[PDB]
Amino acid sequence: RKTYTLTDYLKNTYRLKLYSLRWISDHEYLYKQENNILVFNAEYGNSSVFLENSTFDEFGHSINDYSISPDGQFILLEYNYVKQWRHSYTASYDIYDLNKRQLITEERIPNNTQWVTWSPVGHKLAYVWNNDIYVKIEPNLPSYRITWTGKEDIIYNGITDWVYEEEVFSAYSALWWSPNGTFLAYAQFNDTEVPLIEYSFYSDESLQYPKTVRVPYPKAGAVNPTVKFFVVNTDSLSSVTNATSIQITAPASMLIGDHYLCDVTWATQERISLQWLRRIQNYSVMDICDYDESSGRWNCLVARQHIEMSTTGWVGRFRPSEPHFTLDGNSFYKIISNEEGYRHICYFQIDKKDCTFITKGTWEVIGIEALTSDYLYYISNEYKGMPGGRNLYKIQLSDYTKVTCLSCELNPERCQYYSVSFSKEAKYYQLRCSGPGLPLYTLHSSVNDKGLRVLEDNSALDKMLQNVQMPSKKLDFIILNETKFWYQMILPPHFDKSKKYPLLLDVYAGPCSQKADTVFRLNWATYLASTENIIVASFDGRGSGYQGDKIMHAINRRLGTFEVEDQIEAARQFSKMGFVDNKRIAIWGWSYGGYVTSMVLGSGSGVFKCGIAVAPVSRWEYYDSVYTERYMGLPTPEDNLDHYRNSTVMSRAENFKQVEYLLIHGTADDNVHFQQSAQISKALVDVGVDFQAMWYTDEDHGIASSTAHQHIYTHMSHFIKQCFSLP
Amino acid sequence: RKTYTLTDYLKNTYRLKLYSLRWISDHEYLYKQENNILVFNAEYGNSSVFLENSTFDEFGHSINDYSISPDGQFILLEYNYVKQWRHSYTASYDIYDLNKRQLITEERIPNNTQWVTWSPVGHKLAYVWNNDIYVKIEPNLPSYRITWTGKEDIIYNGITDWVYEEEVFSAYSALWWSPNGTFLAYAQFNDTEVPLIEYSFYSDESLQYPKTVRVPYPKAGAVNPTVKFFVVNTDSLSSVTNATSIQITAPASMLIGDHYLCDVTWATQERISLQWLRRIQNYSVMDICDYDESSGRWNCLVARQHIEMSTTGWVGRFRPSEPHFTLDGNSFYKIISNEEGYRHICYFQIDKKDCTFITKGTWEVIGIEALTSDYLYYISNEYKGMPGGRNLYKIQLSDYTKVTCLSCELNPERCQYYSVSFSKEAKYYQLRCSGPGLPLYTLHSSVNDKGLRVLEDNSALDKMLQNVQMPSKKLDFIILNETKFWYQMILPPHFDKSKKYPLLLDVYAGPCSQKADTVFRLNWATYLASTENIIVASFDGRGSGYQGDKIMHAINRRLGTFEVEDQIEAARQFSKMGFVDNKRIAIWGWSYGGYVTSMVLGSGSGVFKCGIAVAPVSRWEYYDSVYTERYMGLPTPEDNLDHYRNSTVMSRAENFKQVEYLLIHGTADDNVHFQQSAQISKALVDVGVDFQAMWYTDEDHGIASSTAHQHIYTHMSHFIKQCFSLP
Ligand SMILES: *[C@@H]1O[C@H](CO)[C@@H](O[C@@H]2O[C@H](CO)[C@@H](O)[C@H](O)[C@H]2NC(C)=O)[C@H](O)[C@H]1NC(C)=O
Ligand SMILES: *[C@@H]1O[C@H](CO)[C@@H](O[C@@H]2O[C@H](CO)[C@@H](O)[C@H](O)[C@H]2NC(C)=O)[C@H](O)[C@H]1NC(C)=O
Ligand SMILES: COCCN1Cc2c(nc(C)c(CN)c2-c2ccc(Cl)cc2Cl)C1=O
Ligand SMILES: COCCN1Cc2c(nc(C)c(CN)c2-c2ccc(Cl)cc2Cl)C1=O
Ligand SMILES: *[C@@H]1O[C@H](CO)[C@@H](O)[C@H](O)[C@H]1NC(C)=O
Ligand SMILES: *[C@@H]1O[C@H](CO)[C@@H](O)[C@H](O)[C@H]1NC(C)=O
Ligand SMILES: *[C@@H]1O[C@H](CO)[C@@H](O)[C@H](O)[C@H]1NC(C)=O
Ligand SMILES: *[C@@H]1O[C@H](CO)[C@@H](O)[C@H](O)[C@H]1NC(C)=O
Ligand SMILES: *[C@@H]1O[C@H](CO)[C@@H](O)[C@H](O)[C@H]1NC(C)=O
Ligand SMILES: *[C@@H]1O[C@H](CO)[C@@H](O)[C@H](O)[C@H]1NC(C)=O
Ligand SMILES: *[C@@H]1O[C@H](CO)[C@@H](O)[C@H](O)[C@H]1NC(C)=O
Ligand SMILES: *[C@@H]1O[C@H](CO)[C@@H](O)[C@H](O)[C@H]1NC(C)=O
Ligand SMILES: *[C@@H]1O[C@H](CO)[C@@H](O)[C@H](O)[C@H]1NC(C)=O
Repeated sequence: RKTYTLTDYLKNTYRLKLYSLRWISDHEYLYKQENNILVFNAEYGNSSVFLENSTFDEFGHSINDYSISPDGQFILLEYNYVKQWRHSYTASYDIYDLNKRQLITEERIPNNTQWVTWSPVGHKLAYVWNNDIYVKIEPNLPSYRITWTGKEDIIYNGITDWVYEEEVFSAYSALWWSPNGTFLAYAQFNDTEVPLIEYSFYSDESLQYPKTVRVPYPKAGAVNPTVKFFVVNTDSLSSVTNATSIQITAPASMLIGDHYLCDVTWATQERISLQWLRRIQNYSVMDICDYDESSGRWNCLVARQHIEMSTTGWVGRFRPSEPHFTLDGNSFYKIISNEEGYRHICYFQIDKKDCTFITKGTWEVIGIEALTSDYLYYISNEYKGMPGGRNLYKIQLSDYTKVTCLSCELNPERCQYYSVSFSKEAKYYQLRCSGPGLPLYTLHSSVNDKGLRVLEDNSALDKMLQNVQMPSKKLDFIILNETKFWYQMILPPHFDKSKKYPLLLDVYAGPCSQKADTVFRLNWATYLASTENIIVASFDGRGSGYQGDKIMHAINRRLGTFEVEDQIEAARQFSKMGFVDNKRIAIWGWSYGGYVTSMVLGSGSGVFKCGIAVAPVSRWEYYDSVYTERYMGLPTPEDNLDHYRNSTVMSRAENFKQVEYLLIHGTADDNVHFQQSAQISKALVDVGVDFQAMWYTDEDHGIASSTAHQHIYTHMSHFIKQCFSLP
Repeated sequence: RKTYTLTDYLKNTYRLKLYSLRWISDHEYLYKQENNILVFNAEYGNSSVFLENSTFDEFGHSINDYSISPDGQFILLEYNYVKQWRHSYTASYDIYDLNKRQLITEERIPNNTQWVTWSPVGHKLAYVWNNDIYVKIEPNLPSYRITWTGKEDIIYNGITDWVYEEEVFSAYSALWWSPNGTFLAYAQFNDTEVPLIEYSFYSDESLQYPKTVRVPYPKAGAVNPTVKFFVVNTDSLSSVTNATSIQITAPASMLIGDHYLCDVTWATQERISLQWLRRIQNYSVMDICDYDESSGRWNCLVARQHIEMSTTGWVGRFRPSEPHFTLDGNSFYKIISNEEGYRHICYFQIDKKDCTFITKGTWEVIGIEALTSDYLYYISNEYKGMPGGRNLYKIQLSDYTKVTCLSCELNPERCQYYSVSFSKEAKYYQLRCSGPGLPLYTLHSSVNDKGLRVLEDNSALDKMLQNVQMPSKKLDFIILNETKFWYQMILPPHFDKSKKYPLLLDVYAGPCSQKADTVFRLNWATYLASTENIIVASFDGRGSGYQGDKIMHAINRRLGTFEVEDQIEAARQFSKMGFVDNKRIAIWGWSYGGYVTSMVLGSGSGVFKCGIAVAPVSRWEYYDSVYTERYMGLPTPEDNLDHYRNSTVMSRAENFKQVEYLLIHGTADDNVHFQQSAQISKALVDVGVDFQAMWYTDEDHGIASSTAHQHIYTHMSHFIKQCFSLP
């Protein structure tokens, strides 16, 4: 048998199959197979070809993606896609009339469009072009301009700026149609006084002078963008008069200082829910806003506000949780940290104070996935008390003590990590198992939770892997100070507990992270264990998520302390184990994991021989405001400046004398700026520490272009092999 | 027994002593001893203290340098010095009255002054501040503002812009006093349309956002700065009206296209010499400009212009040569390439055609050093036909065939490389011998060329080095195609030709370079040979200097060809010698040498195991116009674009799979932009070639800060030691 080699990883020789479907109604879904788009009937499994892979053969452009209108009458064709940040991009768009089978050729959606979306019913369109919002009532009719204030890098209507895209909304879009399609809600961001990160972009060899990229980007403590919220009635659009947006003001408790808009959820045709968060992310308010048919205005009764505070840390895992409204819009369910610090499902009634927990226990609800009049469906890590497992549950809304696990026993050896996708109104659901066995996609009907069929079982990959010496994974826990902390180890094939293997500690360790889990992965660690006989371990210490606030908030206002200390202690314990060579322990991480790796290597602990930090944070003052201040507060003498200064990699420079360090960073990293590693190397140079380095010209945080990806893993593999005296 | 170690190099354990003197008249000089300024009488050798080391103890600022006025009455004190590029800087200044022994507190020179200079006689001052020129007649009187057009990065009056500072005048100054101090001539540079190179400067940790540095910098083929020339009468300045600057325009043969002002020399009190050079640097014109008492204008008779052209290359070694005027100003001497392509001294009479060569032979004159009524003094490499030796000669003006060597036989074994400094009117001269033995400084009188006394013989260093196993240096030649090409080897102590040594080829190889010479050096190569037992070789191939145009111009319009090939062939030659291990040959270079090193590693020659390129050029379109176009013409389809494109490092990327490569660059390199290495690394990545790299944050082309310098030589030493399998 051959082994899983670096080339196998880099060339994607062993591929995981997926089953990506889009629910189109309560009983049908779209699935793209062999470039043909199909419609499936969930109950019986029969299908029809909706669009053949030949249709646009003479389109004239490579089609990047498609979006069929809700009523199936039109399809959007996305082409000329050019990526921007994590979510944003620009593209060109054509619209094809499915009824007449022809492209619409006038009043086209413009080129360089920044965002487009169908209404939730029908076929209205909203798009953003040059930072302004436009609406098309019909694909062939001229559009109506909703906003006129948009200016590059300054005013954003209907799309997010850098830090909202990355840290608040996880999306470029800041547009929200009402369930009906009647109203279009949108946010407007103002980056007027936000400072710019500037960095060079070298481009192709032919470019004589490097370009300077400039992005409004608030580092910790700097001026943040401001936000406004508006709602436009899309039924009353006039060809003669500019459209009229109604502003909805943030609560007074937010208007007293810096704040964020952090969630927008339509509750009914005439009720919108808005969540706001103070800049000190301690305090949030949910506003319920009702439409007044006579007034034409939107009002947010103060008495309806729901306030959420934390004294232990910040609000929510990364932000306040999403509300899930009942059909009538009069009550909702939301995940909330309970009195014991565990995140559970809470039932809220509008116009009543407080809430009622419907789940409890020493485990957490991960997400609320569907809600009907009879049941609420949710994913949690309760099963077998493993925080790194995930299963689907349903809870009987008329008796909260009746909770049934829908996924726990379907295939208990192969499947312990589930996610789910329900059709509209929750008639059917697709289950997606991610491990520990090969991913398995199944379809089910909710009425009695019957298994309908297997959609994808990865039998092909399974056959291929029969010919390979694959490594194994152990998931278990150690005890630090009377508490359980979980770890995982990728073990080489034919693991012999009597031998001594080198160990690489793979770290992330950011707040609410989880690197010990039951999911199946084919990655670099697979190669390291399979071919180089290296154990790759990961550990979830203080600050990790899904185990309660006592663990997650331990790190509050003190990044670079307990989570770094805990990675060190985990390695010590692994070294005790009689199968680890304590002379050959390495560490590596990317991003937050680069910071932790650097702090660990700079600790003088003597535990680690060498380490690799990829695109590390080095000083919290250099990273973005929304993320950083959530854990660290503000970098002022009045607040947390002292710990901002005590938690830099640079201050530990001298201790790097005791280790081999490889430092790697993309020069076009718009996220963790090259600046951060530039300051690390200068501190090392100033104190006479030798180290190794590699910049990646024009790569960003992901160092993800095909050639750079191959190059960085090839470079790191040489480094780790050298460090471990492996032939 | 000890060797010359890395730490000795880095920490300067063994220091070379100097004897820097400043002639202040025909028979006296200034010399600093224990920070005491002494004046010495050249004839008799007696001295006295001019300025006590204690004089300025209560000054309140650290004094960076001083400049005494020509008449001994005042001394300028430079403090708050801040370096800019190679020559430019800003500083604060104070003038101390030596007769009153008081600091002058009235009408002070402003802070952030860019350039200052006394008149050549008396005590007038011209300085530049905010890009405008000012003149003080007396140190305690208000200054007269001469120009009003100065503007940062756009209009420079009396100082040079980036490219003129670096490539044209080798100085920040663009002011020239007439011998009398009557006139002040000055250039004005206009950079309005020159593009900017932009790069990040990260600064101290405490700086939250990196700064973008922007410098007007014309890359090859881009818009160059424009230049004007003016002359002001300093004797007729008024406190009422502004100075009247008379413009002298360039010849009409220059005005037809882009051109440079390349040399300014005052011939008499009323005659200025100006040399102009076309942007295509094979055509230059010398103008002789005379003052007209009656009109106050300067007139340049078109008829007495001297024209210089080249068909095989560019004009001059790096630029048209300096004219040396006879006292009366009616004739001059200047170095000119003769009919055989050897650079010799030519005698020109103003208003007469052609010139008369007063020297000849297969060797070159390096510089004209002094001129009296009886003799012209010059440095050449005639002695023993060694192009890398330098000696002082004098030629009898009344009989050109009487040429006397003044330095050749002073100490033939210790001293073969001299420079010289003559007193005012050349009554005395200081000889400075730089090798092959320890530097030796002596004083002589011109009357009969009698040695007066030894000034510094480095006996102290000599006694220390006797305790060290020092390397020897061999200087010799190999014959390629019936031409002699010279090389040097730094050989390890107790060299044994029956042994095999690893060899490092130390490369520069730029046009008119010379890396094989008789100079004594204590450098990185000294450590490599003495401690690590590595032979460090350099070779002067096609394109090299001081050997005639056949060799120097071989590289015309073809950079990255013959000079690269010849380094490879030299390496082959070196292997065929029995004391070289051909499995351990490396190559390294900085700047142009980093370019050549990269081209060599990318040639696929198989000769070199590994190499290091520091701050290399990677393609000629990225480097500056004046230097690049001198050798390469313009990068246009009608001129030389094809060879610009065929001579990049990037196009050889695939071939780097055969070698180990270390690429190093400073991020704030204003000269060879980080961009050049950014593009090399991108090409290697794109093609799947592993290599090593190191950036140096905020270091410029010299990577010369104390900590960076130590870091880079330490890093390179590890790399060579690994590549050579050395303990
Ligand atoms: C975006 O925010 C900026 C800065 O707050 C606003 O700029 C101000 O605009 C008003 C009137 O134009 C005045 O207060 C000042 O003249 C501006 N101050 C600054 C700092 O420039 C700007 O109006 C906002 N733009 C939008 C579309 O809301
Ligand atoms: C420096 O050069 C600039 C650029 O050529 C000169 O600006 C030009 O001046 C003329 C006459 O005023 C205008 O008609 C042009 O439009 C200008 N060109 C540009 C691009 O601005 C400028 O006058 C020069 N400055 C000095 C002091 O010589
Ligand atoms: C290769 O990246 C490692 C995995 N990460 C890191 C990551 C991801 N997503 C988001 C939204 C964020 C928040 N900025 C982050 C993130 C977290 C911390 C720091 Cl210091 C930097 C970053 Cl970028 C993600 O997927
Ligand atoms: C550490 O530098 C190595 C030695 N050099 C290189 C050097 C020096 N002086 C001048 C005026 C120049 C012309 N720009 C150069 C130079 C020549 C070629 C290239 Cl491609 C880059 C450069 Cl910088 C010098 O002293
Ligand atoms: C188009 O679809 C057919 C099946 O209907 C498939 O066999 C063929 O490979 C497809 N062509 C592609 C993938 O472009
Ligand atoms: C499935 O089959 C039924 C019965 O013929 C048919 O009516 C329905 O349209 C089919 N669904 C799809 C998506 O083909
Ligand atoms: C978009 O660009 C394409 C080519 O770049 C051009 O043919 C077309 O006119 C543009 N389309 C629109 C809708 O502006
Ligand atoms: C959708 O809701 C709005 C607000 O209640 C209403 O005015 C409009 O008529 C509705 N649209 C449809 C399709 O009836
Ligand atoms: C346990 O307590 C000790 C002492 O208070 C402390 O050093 C250590 O970090 C703690 N460990 C954990 C993981 O709680
Ligand atoms: C040298 O000595 C002579 C004779 O005393 C004296 O006049 C002269 O000033 C001295 N020069 C110096 C510079 O000490
Ligand atoms: C130079 O700067 C210093 C510090 O601000 C100031 O005190 C001093 O007066 C300045 N000197 C002159 C000549 O303006
Ligand atoms: C210096 O030379 C110029 C030549 O025109 C003359 O006008 C001036 O008088 C001279 N100055 C002195 C100080 O003799
Ligand atoms: C010698 O001549 C041959 C061409 O016939 C060429 O390969 C080689 O480069 C030449 N060497 C030198 C230094 O002239």
